[PDB]
Amino acid sequence: RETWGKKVDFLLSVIGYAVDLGNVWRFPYICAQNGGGAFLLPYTIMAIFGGIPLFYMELALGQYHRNGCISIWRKICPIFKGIGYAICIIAFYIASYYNTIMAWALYYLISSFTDQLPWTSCKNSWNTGNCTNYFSEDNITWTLHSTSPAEEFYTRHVLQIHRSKGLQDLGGISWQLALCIMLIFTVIYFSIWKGVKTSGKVVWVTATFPYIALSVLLVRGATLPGAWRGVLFYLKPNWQKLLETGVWIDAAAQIFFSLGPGFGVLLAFASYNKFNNNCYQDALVTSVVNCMTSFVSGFVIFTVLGYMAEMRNEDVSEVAKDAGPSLLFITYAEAIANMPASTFFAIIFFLMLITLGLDSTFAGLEGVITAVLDEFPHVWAKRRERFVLAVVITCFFGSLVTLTFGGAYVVKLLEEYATGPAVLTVALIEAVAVSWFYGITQFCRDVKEMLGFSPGWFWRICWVAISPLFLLFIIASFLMSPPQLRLFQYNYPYWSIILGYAIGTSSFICIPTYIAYRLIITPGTFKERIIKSITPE
Amino acid sequence: QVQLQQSGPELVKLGASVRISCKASGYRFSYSWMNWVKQRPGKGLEWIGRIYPGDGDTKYSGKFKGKATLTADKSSSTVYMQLSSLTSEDSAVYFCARSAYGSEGFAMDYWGQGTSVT
Amino acid sequence: EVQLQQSGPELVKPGASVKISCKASGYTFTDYYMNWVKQSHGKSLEWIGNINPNNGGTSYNQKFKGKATLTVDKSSTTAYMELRSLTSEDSAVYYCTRSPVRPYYFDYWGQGTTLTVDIVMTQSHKFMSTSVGDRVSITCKASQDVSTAVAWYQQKPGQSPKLLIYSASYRYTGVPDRFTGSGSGTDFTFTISSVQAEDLAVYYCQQHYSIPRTFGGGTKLEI
Amino acid sequence: DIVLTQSPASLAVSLGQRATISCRASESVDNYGISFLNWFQQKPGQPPKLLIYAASNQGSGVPARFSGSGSGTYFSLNIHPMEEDDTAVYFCQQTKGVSWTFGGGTKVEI
Ligand SMILES: *[C@@H]1O[C@H](CO)[C@@H](O[C@@H]2O[C@H](CO)[C@@H](O)[C@H](O)[C@H]2NC(C)=O)[C@H](O)[C@H]1NC(C)=O
Ligand SMILES: Fc1ccc([C@@H]2CCNC[C@H]2COc2ccc3c(c2)OCO3)cc1
Repeated sequence: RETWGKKVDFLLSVIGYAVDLGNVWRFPYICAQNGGGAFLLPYTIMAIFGGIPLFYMELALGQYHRNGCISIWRKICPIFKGIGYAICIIAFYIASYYNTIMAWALYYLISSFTDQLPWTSCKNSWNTGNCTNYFSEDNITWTLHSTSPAEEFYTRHVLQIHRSKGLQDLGGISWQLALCIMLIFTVIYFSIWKGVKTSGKVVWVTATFPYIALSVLLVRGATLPGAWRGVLFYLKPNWQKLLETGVWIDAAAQIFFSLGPGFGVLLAFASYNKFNNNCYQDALVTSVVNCMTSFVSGFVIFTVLGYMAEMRNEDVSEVAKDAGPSLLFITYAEAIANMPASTFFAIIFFLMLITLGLDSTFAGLEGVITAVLDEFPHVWAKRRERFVLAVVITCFFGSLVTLTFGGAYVVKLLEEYATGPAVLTVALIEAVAVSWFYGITQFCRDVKEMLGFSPGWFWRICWVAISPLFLLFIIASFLMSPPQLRLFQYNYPYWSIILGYAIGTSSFICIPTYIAYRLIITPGTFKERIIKSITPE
Repeated sequence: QVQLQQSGPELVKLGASVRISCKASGYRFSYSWMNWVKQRPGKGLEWIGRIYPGDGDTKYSGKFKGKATLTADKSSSTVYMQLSSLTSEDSAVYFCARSAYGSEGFAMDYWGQGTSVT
Repeated sequence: EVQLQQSGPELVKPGASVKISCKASGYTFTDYYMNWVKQSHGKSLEWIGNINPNNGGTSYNQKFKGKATLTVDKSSTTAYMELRSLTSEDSAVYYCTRSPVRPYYFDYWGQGTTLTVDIVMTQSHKFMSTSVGDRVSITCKASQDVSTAVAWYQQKPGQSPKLLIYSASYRYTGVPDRFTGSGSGTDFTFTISSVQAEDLAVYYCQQHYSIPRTFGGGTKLEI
Repeated sequence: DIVLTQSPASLAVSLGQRATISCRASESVDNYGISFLNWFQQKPGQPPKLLIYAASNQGSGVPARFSGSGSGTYFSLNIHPMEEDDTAVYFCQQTKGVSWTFGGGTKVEI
C-alpha cells in the first residue's frame, strides 16, 4: 500500500476537509441569534466532550486497519457493512446540491470580471419596479413588495424561479449554469486519478489561499466605519438564553456539522500512512484551529454588515433576518459593490467561496473510490484512470434535478431534511459498533502498540458513555416537529416532509437490510451465525 | 399622472444647434430609462439611444454619436439632447417615451407630443 | 384619502375575550403592514405587535406572549384581534395606523376605541414654562446606539396624533416649516421657532432602530 | 445590430375578416423566458401608442380587439375583424440589449 509524500501533506488535508464555506455562515449566525457572545460557551465544552474524541477515534481505526471505507468493518464486525454502503449514496446526494453552491459563485466570477458591477445599479432586465436601492436624501421608501438588486440577480437570472412554481414543475435546466458544472468537474477528475500523489500537492495551494484571504478582508473591515456595531452584537454575553434547552442542542449540532467525523472521508487519510506517527498531536491541533478559523471568519462578515446597519438604518438582526445560504449572495454581495476599488475585493471574496468548496469535494471522491477496490480485488478499479471516470459522471447526471429552474427549492429539502439526519444516523451506528460490540477493552490495545502509552481516564469513559449519548440528543429533538422551510414567500405543502424523509431514509434503510443479508447466507444455529459475524477471523 | 412635456419647434439651418428637452414627472426617473426615436415623414422609425439617470450611462448606436449628445441631470429632473452641425437631410420628428421595467419588457407606456425639427 | 374606520366601544367583563377591528382603505392592503399602538390611560404609548399579511406570521412584545394574537383578512382588508385575561390594569385605548417598510414608521393614525374595564428613550422634564413665540427646545437621550431613527409626534387632548419629522432631519408632506430638528448618535434635540397656539400639544420621542420598537415618555409645551 | 425586417408591406383586409402580421428576424430573443419583442400602433397625428406587454399581455388603454401569442423565431399578432377606424401602421421592436433595432412597418388598408 502506498503512502503520502511528506509528513505535512496529510496534516494539511485533514484541516482542509474540516474547513469549508459553511464555516462562515452556519456557525456565526447562530452565535448572534442565540445570545450573542454567550453562544461561544457551549462551543468549547461540547467540543472536548463530543466533538474531539469522536474526531479522534475515526483516525485510530484508519491508522491500524489501513483499509478503506467498507473493509474496516470486515475486521471489526461484518454486519455493519451497511454503514459504508450508506455513505456512498450520500456522496452522490451531497454532490448534487453542493457543487451548485460554487456554481453560483463561478457565475459571479465571470459576471464581476468587468469594471462596472451589476449590483450597484438596476440597469438590467430584472423586476426594476422593485429595484429601488438608491439611498437618496430622505426621498426613499420601500413597500413590502420591494426587493434587493442582489436578490434580483440571484433569483431572476441565475436560478430563474419565475420560470417554475415549485416542486410540481422543475422543467428545463439553465444552459449557462450547466457550463459551470463542466468547469468544476474537470479539476476534480484531474487530481484523484493518480491517488495520493496528486492529492498531496493540490491542497498546497487551495488550503492556504482562503486563509490569506481572511487576512486581506479583515483589514478592509478593520479601518471601516460602523464596524464597532457588528462586534457589539457578536460579543455581548447574554446568559439568560442558556437556560433554554433548545440552544444546547443547536450548539452541539454546529460542531458536528463543522468538523464532520465518521462520514468515511477522513479515514482514507490515515489508511495511507505509517503507524509510528502520534495520532494524539495530529488530531488535537486540527480541532483547535477550526474553532480559531470560525472565530476569525465571523469577524470578516459582521464588521461589514454593521456598515449595512448604518446606511439602511436598522438593527443587524433586521438586515440578517434570512437563515441559510443566502447570507453571502444577498447581504454580503451588495456591500462589496458600494466600496471603493470594488473590482479587486469582489474577485478575491468570490474565489474564496470557490476554493473552500472544492477542498471538501476533493477528498469526498477519494472515500468512495477506495471502498470498492479492497473489498473486490481485481474486479473494480483495475484501471484507475477509467473507473473513477464512471463515478464522476453519475453525480453529474444526478445533479440535473438541482440545475433546474426550481433548483433553489430542491437544495433546501436535500440539505436539511434528506442529508441532515442522514449524517447523524450513519455516525451513531458506527459509534456503538466499535465501543460496545467490538469492545473498549480491545480497542485501546491497538492504540498503545502504535504509540507506546495507554490513553488516559478521560478518553476511556467518553468513548463508551459520552460519544454514544452525544448524538442521541441531537437526533431526538430533530424528529420532533417538521419545520416550515420558507423560501421567497413560497410555503411548502404538507407532504414535503413525507418526500423529504423518504429520500433521507433510503440510506438509513440500507443498514437493517445489510444486517439481514448476512444472517440468511450464513447457516447454522441462530446463536452461532450471529456470533460468527461479530467476532472477526 | 405621468406626462412628458417637450419644448417648442426650431428651424434647421446650416450650422445651428437645437436643444430638445423632456420633463419627467409623476414617477421615479432614477430607476428607469429614457428612449428617443427618429421619425421622418414617409419613412419608418429608428432607435437612437437611452439615458439612465443616477450614474450617467449612455449607449449609442446607429452612427448618431456625431451629432446627438445625450446628457441629463437629477436635480432638475429632465433630459437633454444637444444637436450640432445640422444639414437639410437631418430633418426628422423626435419623441421621448417612458420605458417600462424589465418585467414588462422595457415597453413605452406613455409618449410625448413630439417636436417638429425641420 | 387614507381613512381608518373605528368600531364603537363596549363594556366587557374581565377574563372574557374582546374583538376590535379597523378597516383599511385608500391604499393597497398588501403593500403596508397593520400595526397596533397601545394608548394607556394617563400615561405614554406602548407597542403591541406587528402582523405580516403576505404570510400570516406575526411578531409581538414579550408581554403579549399569552395574552393576544394577530390575524388579518385579505378578502375584506380588515384585521382582527382577540385579547384574553382582562384585568383592571388594561384600561387603555386601541389604535390603528399606517406603517412603511424599511424604516418602520407611523405615518397616519386612527381615531381609536376605548376599552373600559430594548432601547429605551429617556427625556427631560415635561413641564416647561416659556412665553408665546419664543424658541423652545426638547431634549431626548438614547440608552443605546440609534443612528437616525428618531421621530416626533403631536397629540392633542381628544385628537389623534400625526407624523411630523422624517428621519429627524427633514419635513413631511403636510407639515409647516416651524418644525425642524437634528441629531447624531446620542444628542437628539428638537426645536420649534415662533410657536403659536395651534402647536400647543403633547410631543413624543420615538425610536425605530431595533425590533421591538419602544416609544418615549412625552413632553408638553406650556408654552 | 440584429437584423429585423417586416412582411408583408401592405395588406388589404375586408370588413369582417381576420389577419395577422409577423416580424422576421434572426433572433430568437427568448432570454430568461420574457419574449423581448414589442408592438406599436402609430396613427397620423398620434404617437405610436403601446399595444401589448412583451407580445404576451394586454396593457392599459388598449381595446379588447387585440391579442398575441407565439414562440421561437416567429410571432403572430391576432387581430379581430377590423373596422374603418383602424387605419394606422404597426411596428416591430426587439428590446434585447445592448443595441436596439426597429421594424419597417406595413400599410393597413381596406
Ligand atoms: C414587484 O412589484 C410589482 C408591482 O408591479 C409586484 O407585482 C405584484 O404581483 C402580484 C402577483 O405576484 C400581484 O397580485 C400584484 O397585484 C402586483 N402588484 C400590484 C400592486 O398589483 C411584484 O409582486 C413585486 N415583486 C415581489 C417579489 O413582490
Ligand atoms: F450534512 C453534512 C454532510 C457532510 C458534511 C461535510 C462535513 C465536513 N466539511 C465538509 C462537509 C461537506 O462534505 C462534502 C462535500 C462534497 C462532497 C462530499 C462531502 O462527498 C462527496 O463530495 C457536512 C454536512
